[PDB]
Amino acid sequence: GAPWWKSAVFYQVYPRSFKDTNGDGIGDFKGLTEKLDYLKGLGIDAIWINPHYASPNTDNGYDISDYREVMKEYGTMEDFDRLMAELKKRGMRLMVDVVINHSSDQHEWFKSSRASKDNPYRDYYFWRDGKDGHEPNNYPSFFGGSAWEKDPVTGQYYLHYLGRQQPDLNWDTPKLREELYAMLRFWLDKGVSGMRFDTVATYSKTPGFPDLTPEQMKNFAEAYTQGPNLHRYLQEMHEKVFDHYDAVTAGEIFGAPLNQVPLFIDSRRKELDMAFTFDLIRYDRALDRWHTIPRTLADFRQTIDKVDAIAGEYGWNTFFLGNHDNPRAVSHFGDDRPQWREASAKALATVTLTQRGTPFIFQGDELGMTNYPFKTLQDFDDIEVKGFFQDYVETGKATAEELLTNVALTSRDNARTPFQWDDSANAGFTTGKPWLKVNPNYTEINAAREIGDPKSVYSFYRNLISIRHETPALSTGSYRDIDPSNADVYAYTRSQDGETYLVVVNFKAEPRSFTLPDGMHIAETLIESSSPAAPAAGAASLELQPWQSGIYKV
Ligand SMILES: [Ca+2]
Repeated sequence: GAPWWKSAVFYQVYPRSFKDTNGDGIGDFKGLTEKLDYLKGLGIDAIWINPHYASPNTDNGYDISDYREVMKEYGTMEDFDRLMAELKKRGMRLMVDVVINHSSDQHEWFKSSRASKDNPYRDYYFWRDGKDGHEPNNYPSFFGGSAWEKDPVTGQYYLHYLGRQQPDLNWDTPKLREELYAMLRFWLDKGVSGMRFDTVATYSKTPGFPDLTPEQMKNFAEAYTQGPNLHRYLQEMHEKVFDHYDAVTAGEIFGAPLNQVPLFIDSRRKELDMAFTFDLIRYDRALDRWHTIPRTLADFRQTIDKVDAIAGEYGWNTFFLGNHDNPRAVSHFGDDRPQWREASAKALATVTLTQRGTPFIFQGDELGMTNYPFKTLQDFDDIEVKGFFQDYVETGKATAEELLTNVALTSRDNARTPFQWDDSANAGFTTGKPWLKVNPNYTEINAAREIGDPKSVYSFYRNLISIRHETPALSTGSYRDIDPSNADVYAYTRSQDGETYLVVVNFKAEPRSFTLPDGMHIAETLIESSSPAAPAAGAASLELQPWQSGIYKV
């Protein structure tokens, strides 16, 4: 038998933006608990929640000031316990986010570490002398300026790959590793079923902190994944923690070269169970992370083919088209214009739910939610956009208007607007003022209207999820791309135990034809979207409407 997580469908909840129950404009645990029936009815097996720990929220939960306490905005430990109990009543599982590349600068470890050079917490973090009058080296931060921040108390700099208020934890220090392992056991003893490791590839730092070369500077995210002790630390964590439990582990392998991914997920290596990779989701992103570079379906499918190959026999991939760090799937990979939004969102649901891997549906994608119409830079909450303002606008590299036009397409805030529950005030998300503005298209895109309509995006996701659950080949079967060079129609097979299925997805807003491989014929149509008629049993070809998708037994 294959482990449960290989055939599960996960849903990602960004709790801040899912459901508010107390008018403060921020989503909370009670809100999520009240919506479990909605997720159960969609067919979700497991939920991954973004970080839910005590946090000053300079990066919305990813700056944690106490790993053993819940975030004040989300509720109390009792609320979290109640969430767990209600998930369990429904046979559902919880995956939590684990953020141990860095902590908050408000964490008591860091308050102590920074206080002097000779204290027991000094080497919980990285403290270094500046060089030639400036920073220890030329490392940049993802969130703006240098990755090194001076502390006048000791006159040394501390390292922060992310924000200034997210100092990196020092995995080279054994006592620090032991603290992290104990903290993980604290949550696993509560029964959590999965853990997702934020920026898991950056834990090991390079000895001596030499300068990056000019080449490396342009792709610094990759350099940060090349620490010599990385796999040693991941293997130790598995031996001391995950060997004692029955939880699934998944790594956000951001910035690593694709050919190193098997090191994290080959089951023989006893590291992680599954990979989140970013080759596909960043396939059309410029190196600066805020421009977009036009790509075609041939690029999209060739990337998938490569990622599939690296899982091979002993590894396992997740599959996702959206998360809390990226623009909305239908806007990014589909066509979000009024006339094409529903058809292309369905086509993308078909893709997501028929890939070899564990699919993750990002909250609101089952409604066909879109990017937000930002008008000014003040419409963004996101600290990454403030950092681009700092690195590009303040330095005269770009104008504010150039930053705005381009980041409107790429910003994480596109994924973070409140979930659209119905057409009441604030889309039923809150009775107060939402922390981030609700998209005005909530009058046309909302759960209440979608659930009631058999022809909706929600209904199609629901139907695909049943089909996947009922068809073993569609989770664990082999994957074969019929024609990796085709830039119009995406077609592939899934097969297991002598049964083969064909998936065919038109990525053009125009009619297209499709010819099956010589010798292959349609046996049955499981489901189609935007199609006037199923093919005839025995068909050797298909006539596709704009954005038509389908699954066929062959
Ligand atoms: Ca609230």
